[PDB]
Amino acid sequence: TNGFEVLTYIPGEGHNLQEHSVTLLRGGRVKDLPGVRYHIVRGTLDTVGVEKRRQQRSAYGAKKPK
Amino acid sequence: KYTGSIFKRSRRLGFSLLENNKEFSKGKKRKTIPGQHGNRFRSSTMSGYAQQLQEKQRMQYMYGITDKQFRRLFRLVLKQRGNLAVNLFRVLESRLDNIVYRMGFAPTRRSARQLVNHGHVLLNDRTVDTPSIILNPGDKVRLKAKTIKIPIVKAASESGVVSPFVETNNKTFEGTYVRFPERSELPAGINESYVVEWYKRLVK
Amino acid sequence: MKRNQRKVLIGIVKSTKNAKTATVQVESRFKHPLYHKSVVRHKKYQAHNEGEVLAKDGDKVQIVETRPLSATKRFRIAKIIERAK
Amino acid sequence: ANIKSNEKRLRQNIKRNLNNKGQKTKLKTNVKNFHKEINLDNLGNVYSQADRLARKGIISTNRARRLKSRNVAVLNKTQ
Amino acid sequence: MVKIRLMRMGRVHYPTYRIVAVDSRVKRDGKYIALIGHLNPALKENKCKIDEAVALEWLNKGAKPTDTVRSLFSQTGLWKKFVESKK
RNA sequence: UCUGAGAGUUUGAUCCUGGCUCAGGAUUAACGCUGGCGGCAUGCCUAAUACAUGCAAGUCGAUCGAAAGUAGUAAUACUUUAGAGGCGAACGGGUGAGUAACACGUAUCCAAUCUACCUUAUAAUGGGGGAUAACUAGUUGAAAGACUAGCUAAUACCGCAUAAGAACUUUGGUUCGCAUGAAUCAAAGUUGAAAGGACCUGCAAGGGUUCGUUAUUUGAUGAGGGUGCGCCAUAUCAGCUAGUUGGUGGGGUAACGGCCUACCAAGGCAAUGACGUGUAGCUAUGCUGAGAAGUAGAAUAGCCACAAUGGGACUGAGACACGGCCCAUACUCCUACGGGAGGCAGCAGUAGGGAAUUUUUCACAAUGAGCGAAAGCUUGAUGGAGCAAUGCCGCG
RNA sequence: UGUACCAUUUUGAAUAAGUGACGACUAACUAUGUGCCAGCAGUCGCGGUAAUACAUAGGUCGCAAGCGUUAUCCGGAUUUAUUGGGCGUAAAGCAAGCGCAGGCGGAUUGAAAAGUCUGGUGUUAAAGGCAGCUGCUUAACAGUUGUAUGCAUUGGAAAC
Ligand SMILES: [Mg+2]
Ligand SMILES: [Mg+2]
Ligand SMILES: [Mg+2]
Ligand SMILES: [Mg+2]
Ligand SMILES: [Mg+2]
Ligand SMILES: [Mg+2]
Ligand SMILES: [Mg+2]
Ligand SMILES: [Mg+2]
Ligand SMILES: [Mg+2]
Ligand SMILES: [Mg+2]
Ligand SMILES: [Mg+2]
Ligand SMILES: [Mg+2]
Ligand SMILES: [Mg+2]
Ligand SMILES: [Mg+2]
Ligand SMILES: [Mg+2]
Ligand SMILES: [Mg+2]
Ligand SMILES: [Mg+2]
Ligand SMILES: [Mg+2]
Ligand SMILES: [Mg+2]
Ligand SMILES: [Mg+2]
Ligand SMILES: [Mg+2]
Ligand SMILES: [Mg+2]
Ligand SMILES: [Mg+2]
Ligand SMILES: [Mg+2]
Ligand SMILES: [Mg+2]
Ligand SMILES: [Mg+2]
Ligand SMILES: [Mg+2]
Ligand SMILES: [Mg+2]
Ligand SMILES: [Mg+2]
Ligand SMILES: [Mg+2]
Ligand SMILES: [Mg+2]
Ligand SMILES: [Mg+2]
Ligand SMILES: [Mg+2]
Ligand SMILES: [Mg+2]
Ligand SMILES: [Mg+2]
Ligand SMILES: [Mg+2]
Ligand SMILES: [Mg+2]
Repeated sequence: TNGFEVLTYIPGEGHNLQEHSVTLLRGGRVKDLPGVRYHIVRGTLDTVGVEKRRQQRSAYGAKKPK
Repeated sequence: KYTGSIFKRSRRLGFSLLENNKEFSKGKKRKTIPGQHGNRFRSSTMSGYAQQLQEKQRMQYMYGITDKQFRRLFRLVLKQRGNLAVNLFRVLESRLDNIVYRMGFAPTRRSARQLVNHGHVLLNDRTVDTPSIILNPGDKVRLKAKTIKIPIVKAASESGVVSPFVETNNKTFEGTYVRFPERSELPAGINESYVVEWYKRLVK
Repeated sequence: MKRNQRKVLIGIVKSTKNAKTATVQVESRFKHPLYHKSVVRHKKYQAHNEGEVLAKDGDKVQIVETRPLSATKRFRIAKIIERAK
Repeated sequence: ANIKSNEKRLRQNIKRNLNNKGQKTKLKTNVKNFHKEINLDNLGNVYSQADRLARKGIISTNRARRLKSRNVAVLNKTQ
Repeated sequence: MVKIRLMRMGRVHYPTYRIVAVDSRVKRDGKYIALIGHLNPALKENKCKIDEAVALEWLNKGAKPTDTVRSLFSQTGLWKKFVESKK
């Protein structure tokens, strides 16, 4: 929303990003890629959740299997 | 709010609720840590943090407490005069639901909590609705009445087996107590004093 | 009678090159907030030589505050011990 | 967006301004005339007008005091 | 225009008053000059632990009570000393 | 009588210097998953961005004329209020934009000040005059209104008589002071007040209580000024200041003061940091720390500042006035195209910004305020109830 | 506000459990799948076909109507060290000298009392801080009494 351009890693297996989309970034710092210091919170807005996940779901954003 | 697998946690630590009813059982006389990974090597040499946390759970699982309640009670007793190693033992043993099971009017501790929560108990001159009231030796915690006729009073009225620190006075159900519990009535299930320093680090 | 007493300040004259003025300087030994050591300060108050007091430069002068005679002038000269310079 | 008390208060103070402005002007013309052709007679009229305004509040009471003292200083110097 | 009056410092569903000498234009629960004594709407008896000392100075000085404030003075009897000291 | 826990990580392995990370608390918190309830407290940190709509300061007929309504044959009785007048609207509520300095905290001197109502005490509250609201009529308009001419009332306004005491000077004494200077007289000169209302008694005359008024006296509260000390970063900001420094006479301010004025001078501050830049409301306090202290100035409470932006002034004891007035700028809206209306940083709420923060709620019932004798009246302050696991605590 | 609460009032376990982690720091491990691919990660670092670090499953642990992640502040950090660090070889002694202002500084006597110490008084608003007590079923919370810190003035002490 500001005027700063940051390279942000998509934390998960599979993405719905289509070059033009909206994401809700959070804090972090992946050690493998130099320069990346942010993470996209998964399953909040336009970005979809991470299905096919039953472990540590609260972080990736997947509806409780129930 | 409690676990429904008291056998599992009692079997791991090794100490039951002081009658071994949850350890003897009717099957297999199992004295191993639960799960598939119970019969392995690497048994001793738990780190000080490791043994302290296991022991800390023992104290707070013997009485049905949430850790946050523990931090509150420790903060209360900590500041006063000095080496208060005689007060917090009385404070930890002053729980209302703890006294009713030790009163001999309940088959189990957490069953007594249900009777306490359901309003079947009266304090000295008032009623009880919350199973956390801090008691002081001298209050005539007289038993209720509409509960002396329920189909479960049989083992309740068998309070002849009672700890010396409680003058139950059955029949009249005066329900008083005095002579605070010595370490003898607090068996080796949880008998240690470095848990205070563990909470001293965690709680200011 | 009972009359509230004014504050006093002890200083030394630094210069006098106007009409009726004397720019005095008063020192103090305020402690330091952290290193706790006395520090000598210098601040230059002004006063008026109305008369009978003269108090030329180099004159050790006592100072008593007064009602503001003008901007930046709120003090008056008094008894002079060690009259020199 | 308007209060009857405020509107009424505005309408009254216009009339009050008219009367008070006249009274202040009365004091002004008398003192200029006085100091013009200096004469102990006029001084009195100055006293009457200055004191009357001070009681009504139109003029600050201190102003009546300072004007009174300074006009008497001129007479003593000139007499 | 000092006025001995109250100031609420309780909680929801539990008021708690203190007799206190304060100016009219000062907010309620604000600044005051001198403390007289506290009050409790549900203390059953002795509901108004009065001071009986500075209160007489301020009333003689010209302190203005309130309707409920005056009321408190009468059951203890503070109105009597004030009116007889005036006489 | 205070009072302190460590570990991982450079090397084939070791010791040391040294940086990074973790174990603990905390918040005005947000997001993901999940979700039952109760007792307390908190809840636009961003756009001091713009605002639909509805409420947020009125009161007194026991100040006054008139009008209207209800009863009454009438005389009149009761009720109501557009307007004149008194009082309050400067309190209370909100926000932190601006502000690096007497703004603030602390200690002070006001021989350099004010204070309406209030406290105590002390003299009066007599008698006249001229006006205008409401109303009527006319012009101009859909209306808001506006203009013109007559008619009235008073606790509205303006004279007059009168000063116990006041205020201004004069005469010499007193006691003196901290330099200017105050303090007290005795005599004199000069100047100067107002209004009645309600009720009772009395054939009347007259008398009386109470409210209110003028002139004073005591204090107190509140406001204002000056001063010492404390109170951010930066020298990769070294000169700044021409009403700036001082005197004289005068003017002005509640008061001292280049606050202002005319003249005479050339000073003042500055390496012990001026000036400039950037930043910020300050404080009591909140979180953290064994301590020294670090950190944020939630809530609430003190002080200051602000009310679309920038200026000016009236009324008043007190304003240069959040929901008073005048002017300019910007913005929006209405119109019958001539003219006007507007200020949610008051309670909700809307749009927008944001990762994100709530009822377009009820009652003055308690507390508090303003007016009133009371009846009362007004109170989005306040007290409740919604909303939200936002935090602490408790129970399932 | 028919609100808190109360009663032998009907029915009835009926209306109610999630989240993080399990290689070490740090309490808690096995199988299946994948095969430097897909992915994890606060730090060391795991994955190249036998992965207790990934995915899935079982078990287990730390919490609980809350649990994790992110942001900010403090501590740990003696890691700006007055209390409380260093400058030969690890960061750090200017290339050296003459040196004003500043800081420090021989011994003895006298006075003053600016520092220094002490007594009295005033003040440092209330809430908050700590202690005791009371009241809410105890608590959270509310009230209650106690509880300093500094500044100014005055009276003494005279070792530095
Ligand atoms: Mg002079
Ligand atoms: Mg005026
Ligand atoms: Mg290695
Ligand atoms: Mg940590
Ligand atoms: Mg009316
Ligand atoms: Mg205001
Ligand atoms: Mg408020
Ligand atoms: Mg705000
Ligand atoms: Mg700002
Ligand atoms: Mg008034
Ligand atoms: Mg008349
Ligand atoms: Mg006359
Ligand atoms: Mg009049
Ligand atoms: Mg001058
Ligand atoms: Mg420390
Ligand atoms: Mg605040
Ligand atoms: Mg704020
Ligand atoms: Mg407004
Ligand atoms: Mg207003
Ligand atoms: Mg609003
Ligand atoms: Mg605004
Ligand atoms: Mg009310
Ligand atoms: Mg909660
Ligand atoms: Mg709980
Ligand atoms: Mg994971
Ligand atoms: Mg795994
Ligand atoms: Mg640190
Ligand atoms: Mg440090
Ligand atoms: Mg070092
Ligand atoms: Mg080196
Ligand atoms: Mg060298
Ligand atoms: Mg070198
Ligand atoms: Mg040398
Ligand atoms: Mg030297
Ligand atoms: Mg020596
Ligand atoms: Mg205090
Ligand atoms: Mg409290």
